[PDB]
Amino acid sequence: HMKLSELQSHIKEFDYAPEQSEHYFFKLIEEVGELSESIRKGKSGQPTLDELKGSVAEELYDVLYYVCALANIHGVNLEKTRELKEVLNKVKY
Amino acid sequence: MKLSELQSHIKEFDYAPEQSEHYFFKLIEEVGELSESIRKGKSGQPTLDELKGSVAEELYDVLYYVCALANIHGVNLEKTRELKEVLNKVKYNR
Amino acid sequence: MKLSELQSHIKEFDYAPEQSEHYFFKLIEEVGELSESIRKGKSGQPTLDELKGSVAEELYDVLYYVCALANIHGVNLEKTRELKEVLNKVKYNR
Amino acid sequence: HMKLSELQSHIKEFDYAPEQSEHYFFKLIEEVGELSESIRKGKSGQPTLDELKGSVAEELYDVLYYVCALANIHGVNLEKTRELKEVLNKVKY
Ligand SMILES: [Mg+2]
Ligand SMILES: [Mg+2]
Ligand SMILES: [Mg+2]
Ligand SMILES: [Mg+2]
Repeated sequence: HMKLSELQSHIKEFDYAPEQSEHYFFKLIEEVGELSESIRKGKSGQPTLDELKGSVAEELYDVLYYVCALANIHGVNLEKTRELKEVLNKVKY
Repeated sequence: MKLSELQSHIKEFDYAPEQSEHYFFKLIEEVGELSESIRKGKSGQPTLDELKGSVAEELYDVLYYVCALANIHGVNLEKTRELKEVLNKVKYNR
Repeated sequence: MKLSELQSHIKEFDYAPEQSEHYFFKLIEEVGELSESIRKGKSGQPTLDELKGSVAEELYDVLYYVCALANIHGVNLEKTRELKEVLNKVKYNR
Repeated sequence: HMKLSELQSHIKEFDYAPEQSEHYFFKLIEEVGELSESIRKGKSGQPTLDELKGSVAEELYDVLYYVCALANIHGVNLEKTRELKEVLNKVKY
């Protein structure tokens, strides 16, 4: 099972255009829109390959893709961000 | 950090299946906060004192709600990731 | 086109107060379509054949759901616009 | 009561930076996020001046503001767009 840092870095291999940061933010919003549709239509559950198009699962995945792509573009390590949040959570507490 | 364990760990303390709209509202809220952080140029890997309101934090918060929504809608993100890579490959592989 | 009449005219054919989440989903859908139209640079005032998928059309569609949500949530956009201009003025006027 | 073209053009008078188109799109998303919060918290109805902050009304208004601001930035006449949509609707039909 893939690590989040591995997903980020695979994405960075084939989809990383630092001169076009805005692209990735536009894409995030597009996928959030597609997600909204898929939830509106109740396309829940875990699809098979054939059921994947337009499913909530696919759209959640596409949002995730752009979260990772934006992290690459903006010099963010998500796993390291989590650790720092843990530090803050522990003082809270 | 792995996708299934992350989803699952969040599910342990934040799972209210009777409140599915809540998770969608929250996603949109974090995406707006993300938008603000990008607009303000709060990029890079923040130190502890820079964390709050950083692009980094807001990306995490969006990720959090992606995982929380996946739990709510019966979705396994890891399985879905695998199917998405299979579909791409079947589309284009010789 | 005036804000109250626009809201009201939409209310005539599209008002389902039992389906308030519907209008919020639709807003987010149109905002995503707007995002695509801006990304693709489909700006300017389109002719009839350019209308579908133009930044112009998607801005209208977002506006539509803003008005539809206002109806749903008991909001008068015109009155609200007036109060917002009053508030700005009370904030800064000498 | 103000026309939509008057709202667009008032906004254009005090908030129009064509070299910063992206700003307006970021702002639209910010206000959509604030809107989401205000609906989540059920802050419906028509506020008075004192109740305006954080209300659904204010947030819907702020989204509208950015719809008009984006229309200015992207050379869009909303009223003219409506007329053209009417033409298309009438063929539909
Ligand atoms: Mg998609
Ligand atoms: Mg946040
Ligand atoms: Mg549309
Ligand atoms: Mg606001």
